[PDB]
Amino acid sequence: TSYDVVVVGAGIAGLYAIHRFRSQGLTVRAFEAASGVGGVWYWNRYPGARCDVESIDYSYSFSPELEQEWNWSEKYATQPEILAYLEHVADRFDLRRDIRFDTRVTSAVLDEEGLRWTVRTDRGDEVSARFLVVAAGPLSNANTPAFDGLDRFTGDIVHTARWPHDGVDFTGKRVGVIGTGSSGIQSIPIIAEQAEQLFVFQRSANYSIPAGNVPLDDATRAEQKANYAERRRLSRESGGGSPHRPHPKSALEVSEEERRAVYEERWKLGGVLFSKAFPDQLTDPAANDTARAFWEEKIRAVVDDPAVAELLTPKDHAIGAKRIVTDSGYYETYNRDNVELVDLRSTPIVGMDETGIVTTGAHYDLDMIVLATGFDAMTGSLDKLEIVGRGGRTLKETWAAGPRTYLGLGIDGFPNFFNLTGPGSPSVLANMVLHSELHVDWVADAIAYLDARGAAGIEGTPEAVADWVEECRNRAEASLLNSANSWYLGRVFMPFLGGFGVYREIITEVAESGYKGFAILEG
Ligand SMILES: Cc1cc2nc3c(=O)[nH]c(=O)nc-3n(C[C@H](O)[C@H](O)[C@H](O)COP(=O)(O)OP(=O)(O)OC[C@H]3O[C@@H](n4cnc5c(N)ncnc54)[C@H](O)[C@@H]3O)c2cc1C
Ligand SMILES: NC(=O)c1ccc[n+]([C@@H]2O[C@H](COP(=O)([O-])OP(=O)(O)OC[C@H]3O[C@@H](n4cnc5c(N)ncnc54)[C@H](OP(=O)(O)O)[C@@H]3O)[C@@H](O)[C@H]2O)c1
Repeated sequence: TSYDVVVVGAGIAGLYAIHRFRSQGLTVRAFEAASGVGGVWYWNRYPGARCDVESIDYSYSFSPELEQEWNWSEKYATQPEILAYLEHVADRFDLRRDIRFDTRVTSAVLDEEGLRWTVRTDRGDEVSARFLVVAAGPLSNANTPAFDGLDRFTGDIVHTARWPHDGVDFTGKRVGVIGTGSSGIQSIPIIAEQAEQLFVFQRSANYSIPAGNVPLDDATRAEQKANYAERRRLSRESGGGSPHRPHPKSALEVSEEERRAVYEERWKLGGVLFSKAFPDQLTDPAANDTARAFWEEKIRAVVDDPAVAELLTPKDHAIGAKRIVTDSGYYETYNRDNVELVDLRSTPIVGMDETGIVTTGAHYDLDMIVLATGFDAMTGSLDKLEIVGRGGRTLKETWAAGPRTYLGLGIDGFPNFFNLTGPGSPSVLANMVLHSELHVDWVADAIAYLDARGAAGIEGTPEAVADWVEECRNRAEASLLNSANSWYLGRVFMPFLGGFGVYREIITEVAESGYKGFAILEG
């Protein structure tokens, strides 16, 4: 019941963690709440669930064999394909034997003298670890909003977070969807394909850009696969972990014709990359406005009814402030005869009854209600974890006035503890597979550094975290991501905004210099 490393989570990050640590001779125990590997790709399985970043980028690079061997069927893989990929990865590297599934980590307590972590679970596991590595992911489900009389409704209630494995038939059914974030946006067009009638209950419109999905052919695949190494080098040095860069010139320093041409290009590629089309797009409000206009025109042209197009248009929000969603035929869905967009600002939901949804304005008879829930704060999974460090001081207490980290990898009072791809790191702002590889590699090197020195532990110094907190604050203040009610907030803007390449370089040089800003512990 003791191991070198305990890993929390078996999604992209935990799976690579198991592989990397084991390869270096460390014994590893992983714990996963879900019944299988995959993380978000295991449990978030509503129809239309799909990644934001091209699959060739949003995939592992640690294995040349896997890169050559695996064939992505399209530009943006759906979750069943990403799940299949991750299951294949766990097969190839024999990861499952070190994972205990259906097992939720509840507490981790530092033994200050021994420099070890006692990790406890809801299934009665109690294990001892030199290093505790939390790979619990950036996205956890929001609580189902309290609707009165929900318990009274007699039709089916389906949650996008807990989608039935064997699916749900919408044929013949009157369906209501509450929620227009990414879960609602991705499932809506698919729901509308087989539903008798679909009502979308929208409170706040969000920005969405087409995926523009193409099935990747043979001659395309082999040519991208032939140039994979170079694509990875460009990705690892870039702002967002993909082989793309913003325009050389600024948005306002270019002509109106050329501005449309750059925007038109990035619309085709589609996704998150549209947000970073010009260098100052997320920096300067006026440059942002030009992207908002381009977006509004595109949507006005796709949606037949002018008033619906207006209703689908987000009001006084910077485009790309909140993360832009990626869709497959979402706005085209509203041209159908069998879909209605309900403005909840006009007529809010006041409850449900036996037969459907009650708004202030009208009652809606429904056979099925789909709760397209959103995702909790970036720290949501960590907040379900009781982590007791030096002095019996909890992580939740340390983070009360905001997350405090050095590089996202060190916290004073929490030695030999590593939170992956969370606050103080680029996190959701970068390609997370590559980001996971970066963090897992960094942790492994740090462990190797300590083992070579005969040292017991490593810990963020108070001075270094304070410098980093302010460094994060400084990069954040110029950004339109630091919006009044931004999800990246907790006040403290949580992710590192400098860029992924910049951050890689910062943490690599820290390591190379004998871990400045960390204390090496003999313990
Ligand atoms: C529709 C959608 C599309 C996305 N597209 C992209 C994209 O294109 N690019 C991108 O970079 N990111 C994308 N993301 C973000 C995605 O969340 C991350 O890429 C991904 O989750 C990183 O994997 P992870 O292993 O860090 O975390 P996760 O996938 O969340 O895995 C963490 C695992 O830890 C488990 N866990 C948590 N707490 C505990 C505990 N206490 N005990 C035991 N187990 C625990 C969870 O059950 C989960 O299985 C997308 C997310 C969604 C929902
Ligand atoms: N690829 C990625 O990395 C990725 C993917 C998804 C999300 N994210 C991140 O996570 C954050 C949140 O994403 P999200 O899509 O979960 O949040 P979201 O965009 O707010 O989606 C939730 C939806 O449900 C609606 N809703 C919630 N409670 C309601 C109620 N009581 N009545 C009616 N409607 C209600 C919300 O409306 P209101 O807006 O009016 O509350 C919203 O439309 C984003 O900012 C993004 O940074 C990242």
